[PDB]
Amino acid sequence: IEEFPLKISGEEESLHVFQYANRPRLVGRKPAEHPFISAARYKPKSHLWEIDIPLDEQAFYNKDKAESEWNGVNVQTLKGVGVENNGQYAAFVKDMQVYLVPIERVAQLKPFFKYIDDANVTRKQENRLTGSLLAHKVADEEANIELTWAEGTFEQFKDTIVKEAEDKTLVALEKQEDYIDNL
Amino acid sequence: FLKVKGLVKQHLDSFNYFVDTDLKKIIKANQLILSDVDPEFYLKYVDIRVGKKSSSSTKDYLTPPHECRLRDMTYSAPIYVDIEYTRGRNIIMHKDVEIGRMPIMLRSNKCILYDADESKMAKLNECPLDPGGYFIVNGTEKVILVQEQLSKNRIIVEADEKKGIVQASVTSSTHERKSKTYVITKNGKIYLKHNSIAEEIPIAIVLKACGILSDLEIMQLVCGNDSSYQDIFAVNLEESSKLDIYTQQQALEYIGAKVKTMRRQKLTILQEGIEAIATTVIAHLTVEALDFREKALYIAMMTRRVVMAMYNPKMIDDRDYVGNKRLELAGQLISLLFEDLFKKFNNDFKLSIDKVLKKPNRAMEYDALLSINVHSNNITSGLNRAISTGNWSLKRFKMERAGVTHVLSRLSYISALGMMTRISSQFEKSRKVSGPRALQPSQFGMLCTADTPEGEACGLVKNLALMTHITTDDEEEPIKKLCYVLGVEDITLIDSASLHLNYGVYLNGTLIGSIRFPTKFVTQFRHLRRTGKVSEFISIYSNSHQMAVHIATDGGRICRPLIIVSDGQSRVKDIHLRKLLDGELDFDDFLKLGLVEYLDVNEENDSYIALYEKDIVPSMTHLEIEPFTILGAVAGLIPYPHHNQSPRNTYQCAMGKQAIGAIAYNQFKRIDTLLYLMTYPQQPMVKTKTIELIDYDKLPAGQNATVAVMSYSGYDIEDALVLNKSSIDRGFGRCETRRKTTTVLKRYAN
Amino acid sequence: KEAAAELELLNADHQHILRKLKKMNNKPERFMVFQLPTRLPAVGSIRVHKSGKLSVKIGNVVMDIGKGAETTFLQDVIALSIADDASSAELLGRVDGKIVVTPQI
Amino acid sequence: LGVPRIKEIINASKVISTPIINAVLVNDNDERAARVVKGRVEKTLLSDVAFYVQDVYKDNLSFIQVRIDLGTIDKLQLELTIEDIAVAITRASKLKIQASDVNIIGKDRIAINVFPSENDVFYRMQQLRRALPDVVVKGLPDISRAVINIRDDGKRELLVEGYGLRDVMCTDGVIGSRTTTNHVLEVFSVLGIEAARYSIIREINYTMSNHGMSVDPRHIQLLGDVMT
Amino acid sequence: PIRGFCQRLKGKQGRFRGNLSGKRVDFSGRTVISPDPNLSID
Amino acid sequence: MLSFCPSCNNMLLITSGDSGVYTLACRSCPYEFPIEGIEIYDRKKLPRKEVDDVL
Amino acid sequence: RQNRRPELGDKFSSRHGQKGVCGIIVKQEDMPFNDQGIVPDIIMNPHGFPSRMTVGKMIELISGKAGVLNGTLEYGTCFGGSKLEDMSKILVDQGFNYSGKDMLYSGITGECLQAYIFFGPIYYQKLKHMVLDKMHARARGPRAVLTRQP
Amino acid sequence: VEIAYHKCDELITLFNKGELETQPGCNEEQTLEAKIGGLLSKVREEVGDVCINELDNWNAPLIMATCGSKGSTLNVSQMVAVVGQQIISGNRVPDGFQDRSLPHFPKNSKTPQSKGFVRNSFFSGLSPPEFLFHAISGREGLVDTA
RNA sequence: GAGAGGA
DNA sequence: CGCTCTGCTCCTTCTCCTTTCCTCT
DNA sequence: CAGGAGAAGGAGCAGAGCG
Ligand SMILES: CCC[C@@H](C)[C@H]1CC[C@H]2[C@@H]3[C@H](O)C[C@@H]4C[C@H](O)CC[C@]4(C)[C@H]3C[C@H](O)[C@]12C
Ligand SMILES: CCC[C@@H](C)[C@H]1CC[C@H]2[C@@H]3[C@H](O)C[C@@H]4C[C@H](O)CC[C@]4(C)[C@H]3C[C@H](O)[C@]12C
Ligand SMILES: [Zn+2]
Repeated sequence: IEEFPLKISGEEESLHVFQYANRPRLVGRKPAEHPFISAARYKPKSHLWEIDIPLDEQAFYNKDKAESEWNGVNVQTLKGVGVENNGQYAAFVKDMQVYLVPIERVAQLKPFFKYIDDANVTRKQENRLTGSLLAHKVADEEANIELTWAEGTFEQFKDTIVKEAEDKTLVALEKQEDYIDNL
Repeated sequence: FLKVKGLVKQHLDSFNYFVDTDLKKIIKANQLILSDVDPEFYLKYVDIRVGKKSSSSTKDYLTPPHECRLRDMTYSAPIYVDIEYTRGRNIIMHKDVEIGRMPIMLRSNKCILYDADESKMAKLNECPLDPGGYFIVNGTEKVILVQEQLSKNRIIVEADEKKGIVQASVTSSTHERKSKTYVITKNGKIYLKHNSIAEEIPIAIVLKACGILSDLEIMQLVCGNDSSYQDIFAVNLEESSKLDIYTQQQALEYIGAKVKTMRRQKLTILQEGIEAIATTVIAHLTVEALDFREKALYIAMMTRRVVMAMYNPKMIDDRDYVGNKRLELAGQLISLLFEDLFKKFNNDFKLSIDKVLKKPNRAMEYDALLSINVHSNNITSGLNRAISTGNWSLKRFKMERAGVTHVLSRLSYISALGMMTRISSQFEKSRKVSGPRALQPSQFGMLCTADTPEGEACGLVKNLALMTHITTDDEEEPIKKLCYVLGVEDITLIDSASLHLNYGVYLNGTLIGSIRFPTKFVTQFRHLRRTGKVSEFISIYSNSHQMAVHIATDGGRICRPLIIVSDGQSRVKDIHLRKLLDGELDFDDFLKLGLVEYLDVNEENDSYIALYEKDIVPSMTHLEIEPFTILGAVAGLIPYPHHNQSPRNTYQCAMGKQAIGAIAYNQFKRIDTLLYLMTYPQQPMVKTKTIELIDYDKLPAGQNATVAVMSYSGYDIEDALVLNKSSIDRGFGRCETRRKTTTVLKRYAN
Repeated sequence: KEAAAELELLNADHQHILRKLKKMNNKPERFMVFQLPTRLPAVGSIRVHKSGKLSVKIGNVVMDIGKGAETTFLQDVIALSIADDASSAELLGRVDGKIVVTPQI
Repeated sequence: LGVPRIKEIINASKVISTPIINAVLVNDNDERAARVVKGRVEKTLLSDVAFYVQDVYKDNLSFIQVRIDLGTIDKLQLELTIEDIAVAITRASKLKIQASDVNIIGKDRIAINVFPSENDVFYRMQQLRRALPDVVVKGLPDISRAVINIRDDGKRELLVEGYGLRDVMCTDGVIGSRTTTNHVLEVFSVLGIEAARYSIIREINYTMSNHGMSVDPRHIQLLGDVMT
Repeated sequence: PIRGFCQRLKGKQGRFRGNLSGKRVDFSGRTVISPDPNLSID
Repeated sequence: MLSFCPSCNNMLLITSGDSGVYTLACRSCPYEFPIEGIEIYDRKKLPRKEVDDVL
Repeated sequence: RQNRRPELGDKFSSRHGQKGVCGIIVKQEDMPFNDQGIVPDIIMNPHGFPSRMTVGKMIELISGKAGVLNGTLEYGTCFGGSKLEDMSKILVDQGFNYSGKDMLYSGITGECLQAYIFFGPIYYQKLKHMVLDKMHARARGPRAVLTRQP
Repeated sequence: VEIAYHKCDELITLFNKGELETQPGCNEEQTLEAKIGGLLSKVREEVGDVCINELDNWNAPLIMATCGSKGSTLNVSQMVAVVGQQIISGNRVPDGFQDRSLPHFPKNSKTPQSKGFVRNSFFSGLSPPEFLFHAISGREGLVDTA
């Protein structure tokens, strides 16, 4: 009976969503775990993400073969492709109401074995081209614009909340049946 | 239903849809011809029409079908295309020129007999009761028989226990490529054979190459959480590390190394291998992006089906199941033939243009449209010859089919009507295989359960029933958006762990996503279909053995109308029948008002159908309009067929075509090779509700003999009869045989 | 059978998501992801009814009665942003669950 | 028993579908005798008397442990011991790769040790673990199943689906003078050519009599003589 | 489809099975059959 | 073995490490496991069914 | 054009799979006749029924006789059609037996047939397999050029 | 037929909710199929014998079966009384759908009149599912010959 | 040549 | 005492058959 | 287009003898 409103804000350019296919939620009642993250590489016009998570060497690192077969690798590389999916909105609660924001991009990150490729290419060294191949060409022609990280924020929340229902946008010429017909 | 959608409607509707859509589709496909020299010279096919010179305002004059039949000509209409040819002064000019003559199917949107009523037909020497749907080529009535085939782009898994081998082949069929991607099981190890790769590639490697490289999401996409499946699939998960550990690029390189496909231009082995996954592996799905999750999950579902078959047989699907088969009519075959002929014509025209323009100087462009009229004989000659001889020679697919067209049978009226609406099995002989020749219960209402050439095609050749409508490709893109609105998460937003915890909705064979509450989704989609939001032929159903909500939209599915019943009671409500009998609600407002709906073979799995209104328990969701529509046009001849033994009904269906009698109203204005006629045909005493609809009481083949069932004279021991003289004298069984003899006074070259 | 179990599961998801919305009123870093039909019918309110029934509206009067997406887990999902190709990719936090809405009849 | 059976006898095929070995027991007045003999002539896999299989590593070695449950052995009254199972595994390791050492720790817990190059131990041990609970421990490794059937007048005999006629005749608990299979070539191999002729004639006569047709036996005898 | 001597000999319609062991014979007819009880057997 | 390593999720492999010590780890990962003897059992409980006794 | 007469040996079907050949053509007076003088056009043997179970044909005969006596065309349709009880009522109203079995007089001895005879109109259709097109005989004539065989 | 249907229905519910005593050779489902097939054969034989004994003198099918001129007592029993079981390939009709024979029966239904039983004689007239099952058997025979 | 009865 | 032929035995991949004809067209 | 059955080469081990 009690009204529980929600309002959609502006686009605020594009905010993406990362999904770690490998990292699960905690088996306990407190799934507040998040690995240390740094060295994020983005790639536009092909929608590529590369997230690097360093690993602690005091627990199950195998210091010998890591440098014997590869270089000084201590961080697994999570690569992902940002797929577009309309209708996906992220919601957060500031007051009794709910604030929504478009997502327009979701990426599932999976481990990438860059060191294996590097080792193979080092060991080996001693015309439309249409279709997805062309896209792959871009993916390995120019890429890897560097980017930083930031843990915790408030300016995004403030810029999403300053809408304060100034443009309620309640005007709607259609009705239930019209919307059903024009899905 | 038969007034709005006649018995011969597969051929008519398919040909009309062809001439209305596929002509322009092929035109826009091959809309441009280029050259290495003279970059400012191109031909643009703006528009194409059949029998319509420019505006005209009137269909061009066609030779009447009977005149074509008598003169041994070919019934056809001209094809007029638009022309855009440039000039050295860079001036674009337009023209409308004939490009050939396409044969016209009788009683189609192009034939003159379209909407002719008992006076135009009489003036054109055409029988009003003639079925139509057949071509007149070289003065011969040739009909393109409906071809049945396995469903394209669908998974068919057969467990060959004879060796312990199971498989997951898919005959993906595109407009250009058609290839089978089998997923066999050898040495307890799942593979993936192909006609373009070398030998038995392990499944783990192809799954890594398709994007799912985690090596644990494989176990969550092929086994879910069943312990009895993981141990079965654990055997082949270690082949991605036994040879050596793999990454996505390494797996692509490995699959491309053994690719047998040749490259006409130099491409890297990894580059080719990506192609081998991009398009070559599954022609059905082309992943022209940076994410291959759809193809990877498709292969994962194929492997899941294979593992399900491995753990316990009897979970496979029968190939002979009617819902697994599609029917291709004359329209699609003619579309293929015309596309091949048109591409050959364009290649020849471009070669001739390059040859003429090769001269360095004075390369005139005036009268550039001479070679097109020179070659316009080639297209029509090839079309007529391919239709007449029945040998459909194609090169794009390297497909050769023989006996597609049959000479229309003229013995009785029912023979000519039953040759139409006939289905030919794709199997050549099926010597001892008693599978495709059996009577599958799934064809109830879809195929005539009594009419079948007895003998050596006894089970291969089948005939359509009365209540039966063949589907056509409605849509594919809008339904994805409709599903996403309906509340299924996309395929790129569901983790592999929870992918097998709830029903996943498959749209036309390819996984789209997973949606909770499958019953609500199915009910809402069916309501949307009934209220008219989507096409009536889009069939959605639920499979529970593998949790799925399948949606089928492609044409060729066999559908029949059924009365929708709500909780406990029907929806006709006894007042819509009154309006139907009055003259309104011509079975189309019945679909618009959601009283009846088309069920195909697969959607009947989810339904509970009542034979009669008095049997409706408050759980059934459909009602039979009438149970006597399970028999075709021929089988409607039998009186009280539900009392006879089934082989008797089959023999009657076989021998009713070869019963002499009235053939057509113009049977005396007709010169055919061999006509049998009855002097005094008589309407049957014991009629049938079917024979009124097919007009068998207006052109009967038989007489009401006063039979006395009695052993008499001894000359009637084994099936022999005792005809009564003094009745033969008065005229009883009197018949006539008409035979034509043709003579051509050819003019020799001398 | 199927309908009754579906209704019970829908009621359970309604009460569970109401509890989740009440619980995540604190806003340290948590989000939630909504799926909506496209074309933007044109906001409204997620009006809760008696006996734990939840429904939404838009500027047009339309009661999209669809609540409760997959309870999928063991896939750590977090949300980030992009700011004009400059120093960007600010971690906006993780999401608790997912909601999918659907127009009804 | 239709046309395909006559075709199989006529063509003298080396393999036929559903070959049935009728074996008559020496003592068939009690089911206790009828089941102790049956267990000797069945493909009794390890899986039915393994009760679990595990793969256990150590600091520098690894092995496979399977504890045979004596309860099922006693309830199935099989005549075999731990040493019998071990020697059966070693002898049937023809299908497997290699097996030379078997140990017993207590209450029949057989351990098979695999010791050797990178990943060879792990892959070999995994394959051995997968292929361990299917080695025929007791019986004849050419038999799908065997069922005790009760004849009229109280007699009973065992019907076997397989190709082990010589072994079935040899094993104790049955009378070898009366034990016959459907397969003609098997009878030819194990009992001379005259027995093959007798089997051909008798099987053709039985097939054409079960179908109710009246063909004189002399034509069948002529056919058998022509074949043999 | 060249008809090699092997094609001319082998097959169901080859010389051995179409012309040597079973030929077409003269002084033969083929017609429909009807009963005739008044006609004696033989 | 049928075990998967965190941060790699590939299948676990037993390798003859230094001095012939069987170490459990995954390729393509900076991960190992000093072996405790793996006394955690990979036991497969074979689905034996009911049996009947006459003797 | 060629006008053909139903010669002996022509194939007639019965719309129930009871295909047969014209065994004999007998004169009208050498035929059974009822009280009204009707002689049958076709005398089908009764042995075609007991092993082929064409009860639909018997029901067709009764329905046809009742309809023609009532001056209407009866319906034999799958799962329905004119019920047998109504047709038998019509048949007994006109003075005929309820089962359609009249009592005939032998046409050659002129006495009653000691069993009532199933008698009525059945829709018989003449098939195209006529003996005139199938009779074929050879003594000498054309021989194959290759093997010198007929 | 009602008694046989009642017995088959109680056997079906016993197989569903609980378990039935499996025959020494087959499994549970095959035991159920064999038991219901035997029961249907017995009831058909009994009603056929009743019909044959109740058939009067001077009956044309009866005479043609007694003298052996055409047919037998089974044919006249099917024409008059009942044509019980339409066995195809040595067993009852297979499943033409998911856990069903026809869409006119409940899912997972094994009772007679739903898996190839024709309680209607040819004189009475076949019900649509019975007609389809008989057509399946007839086409099986026709294909078998060729 | 190949399309189909037919027994 | 390993080494090196023979020899045997699988194992795989290959080849030759599927009524009668009896018509028409 | 399926089904059945042989003949012919690789290929992997026992077995024998040996300098
Ligand atoms: C796994 C493959 C099974 C099958 C191909 C093999 C495995 C065992 C073989 C039989 C036995 O050798 C005993 C007999 C020997 C005689 O000489 C010829 C017949 C005989 C029955 C054999 C036939 C055939 O050769 C069998 C069935
Ligand atoms: C995050 C804390 C680190 C530590 C507690 C975690 C991280 C990696 C985990 C091991 C691996 O998963 C591989 C094995 C899987 C088997 O199922 C159980 C044993 C096994 C050795 C695990 C034990 C334990 O669970 C480990 C050591
Ligand atoms: Zn690892």
